[PDB]
Amino acid sequence: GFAWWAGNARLINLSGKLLGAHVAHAGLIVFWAGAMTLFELAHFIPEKPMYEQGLILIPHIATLGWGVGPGGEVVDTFPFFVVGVVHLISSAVLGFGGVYHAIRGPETLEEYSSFFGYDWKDKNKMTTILGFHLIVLGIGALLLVAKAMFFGGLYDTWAPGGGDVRVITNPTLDPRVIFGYLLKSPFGGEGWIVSVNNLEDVVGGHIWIGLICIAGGIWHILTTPFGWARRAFIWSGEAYLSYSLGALSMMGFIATCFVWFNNTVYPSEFYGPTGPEASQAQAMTFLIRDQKLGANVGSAQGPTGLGKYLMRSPTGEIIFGGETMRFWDFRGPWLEPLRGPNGLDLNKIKNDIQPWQERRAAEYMTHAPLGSLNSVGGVATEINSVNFVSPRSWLATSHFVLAFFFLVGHLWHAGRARAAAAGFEKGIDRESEPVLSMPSLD
Amino acid sequence: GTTGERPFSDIITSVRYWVIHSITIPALFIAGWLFVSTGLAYDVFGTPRPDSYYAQEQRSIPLVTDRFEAKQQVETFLEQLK
Amino acid sequence: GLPWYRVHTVLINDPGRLIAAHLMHTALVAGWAGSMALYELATFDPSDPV
Amino acid sequence: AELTPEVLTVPLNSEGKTITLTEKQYLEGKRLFQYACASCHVGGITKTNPSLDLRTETLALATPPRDNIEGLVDYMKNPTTYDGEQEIAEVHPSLRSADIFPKMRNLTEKDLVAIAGHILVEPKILGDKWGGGKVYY
Amino acid sequence: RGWFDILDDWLKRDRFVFVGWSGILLFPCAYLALGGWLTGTTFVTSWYTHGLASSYLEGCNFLTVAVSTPANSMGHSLLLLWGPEAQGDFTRWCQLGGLWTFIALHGAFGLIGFMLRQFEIARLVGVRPYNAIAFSAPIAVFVSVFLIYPLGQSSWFFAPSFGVAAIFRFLLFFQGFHNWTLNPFHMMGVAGVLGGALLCAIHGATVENTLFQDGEGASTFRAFNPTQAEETYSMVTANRFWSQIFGIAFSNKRWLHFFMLFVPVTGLWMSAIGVVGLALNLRSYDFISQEIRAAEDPEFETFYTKNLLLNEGIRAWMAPQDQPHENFVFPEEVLPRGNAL
Amino acid sequence: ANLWERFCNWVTSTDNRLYVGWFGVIMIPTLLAATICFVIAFIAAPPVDIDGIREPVSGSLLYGNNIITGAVVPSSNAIGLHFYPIWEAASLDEWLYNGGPYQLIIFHFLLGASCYMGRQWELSYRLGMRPWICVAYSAPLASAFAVFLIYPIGQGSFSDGMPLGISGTFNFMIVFQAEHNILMHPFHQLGVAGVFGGALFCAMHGSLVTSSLIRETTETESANYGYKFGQEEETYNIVAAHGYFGRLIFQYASFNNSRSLHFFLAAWPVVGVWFTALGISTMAFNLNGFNFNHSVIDAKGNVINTWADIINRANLGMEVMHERNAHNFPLDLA
Ligand code: CLA
Ligand code: CLA
Ligand code: CLA
Ligand code: CLA
Ligand code: CLA
Ligand SMILES: CC1=C(/C=C/C(C)=C/C=C/C(C)=C/C=C/C=C(C)/C=C/C=C(C)/C=C/C2=C(C)CCCC2(C)C)C(C)(C)CCC1
Ligand SMILES: CC1=C(/C=C/C(C)=C/C=C/C(C)=C/C=C/C=C(C)/C=C/C=C(C)/C=C/C2=C(C)CCCC2(C)C)C(C)(C)CCC1
Ligand SMILES: CC1=C(/C=C/C(C)=C/C=C/C(C)=C/C=C/C=C(C)/C=C/C=C(C)/C=C/C2=C(C)CCCC2(C)C)C(C)(C)CCC1
Ligand SMILES: CC1=C(/C=C/C(C)=C/C=C/C(C)=C/C=C/C=C(C)/C=C/C=C(C)/C=C/C2=C(C)CCCC2(C)C)C(C)(C)CCC1
Ligand code: OEY
Ligand SMILES: [Cl-]
Ligand SMILES: [Cl-]
Ligand SMILES: [Fe+2]
Repeated sequence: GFAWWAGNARLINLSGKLLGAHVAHAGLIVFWAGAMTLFELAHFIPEKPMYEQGLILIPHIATLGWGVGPGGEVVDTFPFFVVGVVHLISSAVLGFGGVYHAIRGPETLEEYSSFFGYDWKDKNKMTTILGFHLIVLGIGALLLVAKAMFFGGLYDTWAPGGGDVRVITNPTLDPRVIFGYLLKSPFGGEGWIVSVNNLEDVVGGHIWIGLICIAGGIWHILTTPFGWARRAFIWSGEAYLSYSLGALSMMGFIATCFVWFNNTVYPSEFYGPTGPEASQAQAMTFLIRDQKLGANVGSAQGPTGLGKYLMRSPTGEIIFGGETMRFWDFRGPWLEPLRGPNGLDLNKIKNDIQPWQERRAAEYMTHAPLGSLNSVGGVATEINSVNFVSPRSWLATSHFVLAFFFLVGHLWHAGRARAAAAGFEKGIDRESEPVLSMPSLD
Repeated sequence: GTTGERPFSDIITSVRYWVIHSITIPALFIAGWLFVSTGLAYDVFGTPRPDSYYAQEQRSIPLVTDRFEAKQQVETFLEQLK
Repeated sequence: GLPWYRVHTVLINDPGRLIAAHLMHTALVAGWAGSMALYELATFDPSDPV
Repeated sequence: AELTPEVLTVPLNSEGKTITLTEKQYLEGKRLFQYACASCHVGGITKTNPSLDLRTETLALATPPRDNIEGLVDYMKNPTTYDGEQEIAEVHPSLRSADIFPKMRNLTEKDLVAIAGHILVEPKILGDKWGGGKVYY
Repeated sequence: RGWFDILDDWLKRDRFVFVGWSGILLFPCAYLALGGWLTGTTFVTSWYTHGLASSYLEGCNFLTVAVSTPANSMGHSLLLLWGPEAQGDFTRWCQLGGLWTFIALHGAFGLIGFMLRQFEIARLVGVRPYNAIAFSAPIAVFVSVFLIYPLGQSSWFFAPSFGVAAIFRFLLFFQGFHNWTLNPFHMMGVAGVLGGALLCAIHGATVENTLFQDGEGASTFRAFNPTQAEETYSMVTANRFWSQIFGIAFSNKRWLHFFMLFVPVTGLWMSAIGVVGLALNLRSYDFISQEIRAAEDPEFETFYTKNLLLNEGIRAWMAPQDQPHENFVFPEEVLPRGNAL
Repeated sequence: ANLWERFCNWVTSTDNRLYVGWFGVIMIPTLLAATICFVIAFIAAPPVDIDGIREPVSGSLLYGNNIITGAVVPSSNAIGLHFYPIWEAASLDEWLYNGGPYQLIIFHFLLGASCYMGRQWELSYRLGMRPWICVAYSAPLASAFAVFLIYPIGQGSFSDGMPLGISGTFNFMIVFQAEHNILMHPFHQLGVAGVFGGALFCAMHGSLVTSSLIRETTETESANYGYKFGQEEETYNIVAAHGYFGRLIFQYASFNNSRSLHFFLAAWPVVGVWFTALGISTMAFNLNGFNFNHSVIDAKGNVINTWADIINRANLGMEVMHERNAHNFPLDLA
């Protein structure tokens, strides 16, 4: 029925060749994660910040606490090697399984075993496979907790003294905090869950998520869908694909904003400064320089009449001036020591800016996530010399693009699933065209 | 539904086709290569070599400013480098 | 019937009324010239050609 | 036009002496300047303090004069403000501050001479474009 | 049975590539326009006319190579190989911009050739010549932009150069100098091109989603026979869908397909007229009433006044390098600049 | 006969002159809210401090604008990405100075258009159609999401979203070119290929069908009366069109299958506009068009300009002029 270019649709009702397709494709994933880490480590120079080197995987490993010490300095590269090799090796085993089940294995599973066999329309079996995978994911989330609490901790950009690897002993359990984030506006100064800003809340939320996932896994093993759910959904392989494409799209969008705004679970030590951070850093940089020359930065009126260096947010908080007035919700470890209760504190500004904060401000203003597709750093009008594009832009853009096509894929397969379920996905039956049996509109 | 020429799919799967075209195709690629590696393409077309956009201490474009003396102006400029 | 953009095709085989139309066009064009000159004369200042 | 020994001949010190660099040293230096300095100093300006640039005329009015190989090598070791009144290694890269600016760790003495030589040669090649900013892009 | 009729027979034979009488104009000119551009983009500088590198030989990539226009000093010279400027020297001709006129003029005659081909093939096969008529829009754009426009100005220098990024610079020149986006002939052109793409997508989508089921396969392409009499999609169901979705829908398959011809062809023709005006610097640059208010009232600001400041930046910052024959020298202090930047 | 079932039956009825549906239940109110606010503000709103510098910009007809220069002006940079509903303002006067209508209009609009896309899926199901017209519309919807939501998210402020005005649109695209160089970005180039190409294929397909209409009328009547709505037979001769177009190019460059032809007509512009929408959306995070500034240098090291450098001169002129009172520091980092 299907053409070569829709050829994978021929696997819909071949559980054995479809198991192979999935497992072989999971091998490609593990393979990429493996090769790419080794490629990054082969290219890694430790005296250069990670974000001057096009690294996206090594920062993920560092953030988990491996390889790094105080301030994000890399101290031991062997955990990066290990993570790549193990992934790499494990892909051969998935690849082996994958081509075995796609080529030589039982083409359908149901004849060989009633446990592994499935029919898409079996609501109990489908909720049972969903149950198993929910548990697996619950376990995965708890592995993050175990690492944070019993196997070294995690990197904490907020730890006093430049940031450091820190073990997490009082995870947040209070559901008001954890589920409070889920209820926060996604808008400015609020951030929905992208505002999470300390590792205690990260680890606590993962305990919850692992329990909820294990409980739901068990729930879905032990139940079958209720009749309101049975009548609400399409129950077909393509329909389940469409639901998951919807979900991954949503998640891709979320991850986009997370790597763009969050500097806790994407430490700027590793990923480079966020857009807001770098903009705030510039205002800081010139406040520092001009004050050193004698400028009274609190009393300097800028051309518009707003403060040149310092003004008020719309709720009163003292903030950086210029266009970065838009970025006053930014919070970061190099800047919070200057915040008092009314926003930025003028006596702290006048007396207590340290050199490390001057360096960090200068470093981040000159490493903002602006650059060209061919990796010329900076604003579009800058000349060639600096080969830099922030990992934050590479990860934000790439995952925006993927998220968008999966929403398109969600629409594609959802509408097709609906039409196939009612039986007109192949077109209109000339002998029974529904419009010809309706009254006309006028 | 054909006009009588030999089908392409038939020609480019044929041993004779590839016997002729494994000589011709590299021969042309090599010729065009030599057009550039020899430096001939510079001289045919008038294109400045990396060292002859400017005279040594000169930062002025040698811009053609005359319609009918144009030819002579270009030549004057080329002297300013030899 | 005829669309709006074809009303004048009724002259294609009517040399009489074709000439009638060409006369009316010619009338309007010469009318224009005369009206345009008179308007320019009523507004022209002739007192400084420099 | 080309990269001749005249272009590559820059002052060694304030006494009057000259060193003549090679094409190798020049391309070496350009490359290390991109590695260690262009994030702030692309094109001979200074992003984080645009009032101070790398134009030869600006360097010659620095205290310690910096329009020679020695001035510049020295600055890369023990930088000072423009009037020479205060050492600024804590906020500017240099070998003295290579703990806090790790990129300076693997710079040999000859790397410093190349970098310094690129700085003095480039304005002879690009003129006003070196240190002039976007007006000359 | 004379030589003319024998030659007619031979030109109009049914072969893989139809020739026709129109092929005698078409094929040489098409091929020389194409050959010139590839030749020049590979080997030929713009140093002497523009101060620009512009070939692969010189280091340019696909986006920056161009066959650039001749120097402003050439005026509107035909710049014939054998003409008074190049005097037959092929090399000089290339350095003076001879390939620009060569490409423009052969391209012009090739476009005539192509439209005559559309007429010639249409007559032989027995169809109406609406595809030829439609092709007048591209011809108007080409002649108005590449020929009329620079003929109204000082020289060929200000026509577009044949290159990706050179055309980008043409786009920005017209914004800064002509405020071309403010021109309603351009606006009608935009509506026609974006209307065209809309109609393209929405008609293709409608048909593919009102298909009749005419075979049994999940791929519905196989269930069309190119000689079936029956429509392959339901006009009635498409019309009901858009009627209830959008309020109105097509009911006449002929008007629909005529409308698809009409929308983009008209838009291009409209933009062509705007460009004819810009040949004479007859722009829609300004709104007089806004300028009178803004001059007298320094608190009055619109998006209209904000875009003219942008145009003023464009002119002052790009003109010295884009118009090198003028020897503009603008000190740092005369350049218009906002605060800080 | 159950009351809710009756309501569910009118909502989803295919006999309503305009289909409502469940998506329509969100679409109708949200689009009326956005429309009514837009019309009122376009006529009568007072000047808005778009860049947060107390430099209000007049957008409406009553404050000295015409149709071409008028706009509903984006909300203040002081607000950034903060949510500014009416009830968060001390007074409607405050809300108006600070740009609150722009937020009301664009959020209702994006919602309502999203539902517009759902509504297209939904009526197709009720009529027994194939489902994908809404995938086509997702190209323009994505493009609207990019200029009104995604780009403001990446840059940190709705003050950099596209104005709801004709000249405001131009301001938006000029400043975009200076800060991103969209022209040198490949996803915009596919957008141009998508839109030029779609206009081309629009004209071709329209000219090819019109060329090959079967004679059904006299010279005195519109050829269009030769098609009767709902007739079974095709109204043109696709073999005559294919025979014409195949000869104009060559045989195998011309479609003989009407289904492939119309799918191709759908796919080309939809895909090119997907890309251009994704280009705006990725330049939202500053992954900009190619930069070849000073890429060609001579043997001494002189810069040898290219057309890319002339582009850069123009871009520089837009950069230094835009929002001329809004920058205090040398880099325009957002
Ligand atoms: C988990 C993800 C997922 C899964 C399992 C499927 C599964 C399926 N899809 Mg859906 N699809 C998805 C995501 C997914 N899709 C997304 C995200 C979109 C939107 C982009 C679509 C849009 C879509 C359409 C339009 C159709 C399907 C169809 C199908 C079926 C057959 C597909 C096939 O044979 O591909 C065969 C694979 C190819 C022909 C190759 C694809 C080439 C891609 C486009 C190029 C990408 C290149 C990349 C960008 C970089 C290249 C670098 C270079 C060096 C090579 C199958 C059931 C078909 C269907 O309805 O069947 C029921 C169908 O018509 N898919
Ligand atoms: C991740 C991508 C992916 C995966 C996993 C699959 C997997 C599969 N496809 Mg799809 N497919 C894909 C992409 C993919 N496809 C794309 C892009 C297209 C468009 C061209 C198609 C088009 C397509 C069609 C048209 C059909 C399939 C079919 C199938 C199945 C049977 C293939 C078969 O008979 O092998 C025959 C092929 C071989 C025997 C060649 C050998 C290939 C081997 C596996 C390469 C392995 C090399 C590797 C280095 C070995 C490592 C070994 C070591 C680990 C021990 C299989 C499960 C078929 C199906 O559904 O059957 C009913 C079918 O009809 N696919
Ligand atoms: C999700 C993936 C998946 C699924 C659902 C199946 C399902 C199946 N396989 Mg396949 N297979 C897979 C992956 C998978 N396999 C992989 C990865 C490989 C390569 C290692 C193979 C190689 C393979 C062969 C060679 C054969 C099967 C066979 C079978 C069938 C019987 C399995 C059984 O009872 O064995 C008994 C089960 C066990 C002894 C399970 C012991 C515990 C496992 C090994 C570890 C689980 C730990 C953890 C979850 C994952 C690993 C840790 C890692 C992540 C670090 C069944 C249909 C047989 C068949 O159908 O042939 C006719 C058969 O001969 N499989
Ligand atoms: C992969 C995850 C996953 C998936 C696919 C499913 C799938 C399913 N579940 Mg299970 N479930 C899971 C995880 C999952 N579950 C976990 C972890 C738990 C434990 C809490 C449960 C607990 C659970 C129960 C108790 C029940 C189901 C039921 C069902 C079925 C109907 C789903 C439905 O109508 O919801 C669609 C959603 C709604 C109808 C309500 C919308 C509510 C959300 C919160 C609105 C917010 C959306 C917003 C825009 C996004 C932001 C989030 C916000 C909170 C901030 C379906 C088979 C039902 C069933 O038939 O059970 C046998 C049922 O009664 N599930
Ligand atoms: C000498 C010039 C001339 C003459 C005598 C004709 C004569 C004719 N044309 Mg042709 N035509 C011409 C120039 C000419 N045309 C030009 C320059 C164009 C391109 C714009 C066309 C494009 C054209 C098309 C596309 C069509 C014709 C058609 C026709 C026929 C029917 C016209 C009709 O009923 O209009 C009726 C028109 C009106 C009732 C109102 C039109 C008003 C227009 C829109 C604007 C106002 C004009 C203004 C008042 C006065 C002109 C000022 C200035 C131009 C001098 C008729 C034989 C039609 C045909 O072939 O039918 C078989 C047809 O479809 N013509
Ligand atoms: C089915 C199918 C398919 C697919 C397939 C797949 C997807 C595959 C898989 C496969 C795989 C997925 C593979 C993998 C493999 C791997 C391997 C085999 C590994 C090995 C490794 C090694 C050897 C290592 C070593 C080392 C070390 C240890 C250290 C470091 C260095 C080195 C690296 C050397 C296709 C579509 C084509 C077709 C159809 C069918
Ligand atoms: C980890 C973590 C955390 C936590 C979190 C959590 C806890 C989460 C949750 C989550 C959740 C809990 C989610 C939810 C979701 C939901 C959803 C997403 C839903 C959906 C729905 C839908 C989709 C539906 C549909 C429908 C309708 C509406 C109608 C009927 C039909 C249907 C069914 C189709 C935190 C942040 C603290 C921190 C960091 C980390
Ligand atoms: C009867 C008679 C008489 C009288 C006569 C007369 C009184 C005449 C008049 C006439 C005239 C008094 C006429 C005039 C005409 C005019 C015209 C014919 C006009 C035209 C117009 C046009 C067509 C326009 C168009 C347009 C517009 C409106 C806008 C802009 C564009 C254009 C230009 C296109 C006499 C005593 C001798 C004798 C007896 C008889
Ligand atoms: C001007 C002239 C002339 C003419 C010449 C000619 C005629 C030439 C030709 C030439 C030619 C005829 C050339 C060609 C060239 C070509 C090329 C250079 C190509 C390239 C291509 C490529 C690069 C592609 C690639 C690709 C891609 C990218 C994607 C897909 C795939 C492909 C493969 C397509 C004569 C002699 C009369 C003399 C006077 C002057
Ligand atoms: O581009 Mn230039 O960058 Ca985005 O902000 Mn800084 O300036 Mn301003 O307000 Mn709208 O615009
Ligand atoms: Cl502006
Ligand atoms: Cl600022
Ligand atoms: Fe059609």
